[PDB]
Amino acid sequence: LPEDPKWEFPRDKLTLGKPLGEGCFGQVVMAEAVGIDKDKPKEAVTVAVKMLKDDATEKDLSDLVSEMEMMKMIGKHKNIINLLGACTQDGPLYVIVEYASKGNLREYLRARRPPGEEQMTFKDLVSCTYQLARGMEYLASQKCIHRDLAARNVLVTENNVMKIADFGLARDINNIDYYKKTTNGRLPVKWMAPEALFDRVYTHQSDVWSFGVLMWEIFTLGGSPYPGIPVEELFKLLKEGHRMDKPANCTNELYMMMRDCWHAVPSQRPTFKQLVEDLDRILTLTTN
Ligand SMILES: CCNS(=O)(=O)c1ccccc1Nc1ncnc(Nc2ccc(N3CCC(N4CCN(C)CC4)CC3)c(OC)c2)n1
Repeated sequence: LPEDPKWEFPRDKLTLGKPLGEGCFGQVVMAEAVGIDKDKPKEAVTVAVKMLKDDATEKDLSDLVSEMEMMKMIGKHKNIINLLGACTQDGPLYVIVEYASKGNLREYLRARRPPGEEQMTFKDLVSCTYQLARGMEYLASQKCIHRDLAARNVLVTENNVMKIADFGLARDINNIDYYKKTTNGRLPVKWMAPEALFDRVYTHQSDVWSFGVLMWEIFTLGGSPYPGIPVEELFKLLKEGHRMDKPANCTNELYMMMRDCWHAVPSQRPTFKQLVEDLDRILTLTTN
């Protein structure tokens, strides 16, 4: 890993603490980093550090590396988790990201369902969706395809800012081998644009498909997509026209928008730009 000047962070100035989570990918822990906020070199900030597990594979490592490289290339945006730095020298690779205090969106929404712990308002639901649309409109503008959009891969900060995260599978628009059999083999199927598999391509319109599943997750307050449908049956059902039902209490308009995101023809789905303008409208006209 060639030493990167801007980004390296002293390994003796970081103190690891409580675990946060532990997938097949690696593990993430809470940590104190003193001086990661240059210029406030006095002050020690809560951060999350993502690293490998004792049972890591060569592919685990190069994935963590990639996720780090991707984060460097996309700018600061309000609705994207920021990389704060990395320890890459003389010890385990540590990728230091900004800490969200309220966890992932799926657990956040589940925790504040109506009791039959701060219940979600309809405007709050539309607000998350809008925020995430602005995040993705930014990403798409940066030539980045995320490819792993899902409620579990969003973070919620202390002031309820929605932060797109988990760049483990994200790529530059130009860094996907169209048409090869193994391309897109590692995308979660229930969140995946059909053309990702049938055609072995991936574009911003593919991310729109995923965005649509994300919406559904949001309006079911963190439900599981296609319930009672196994992954091995799914695409046969999608080619036949099946699409998830309208969540309770989500509006006809919002449901038309989900459906639009699940159009079989990529170009017929909204753009992120269109989703932002539409959600901007629904949000404001709610408040009034
Ligand atoms: C999309 C992120 N993807 S990731 O970066 O790979 C990634 C993958 C896994 C974990 C973390 C990250 N990263 C990351 N980065 C910045 N901030 C944060 N905050 C954060 C805060 C709380 C939780 N939790 C989950 C455990 C949960 N307990 C509830 C009660 N039960 C008894 C036991 C479990 C509540 C608190 C959390 O876990 C999601 C994350 N996390």
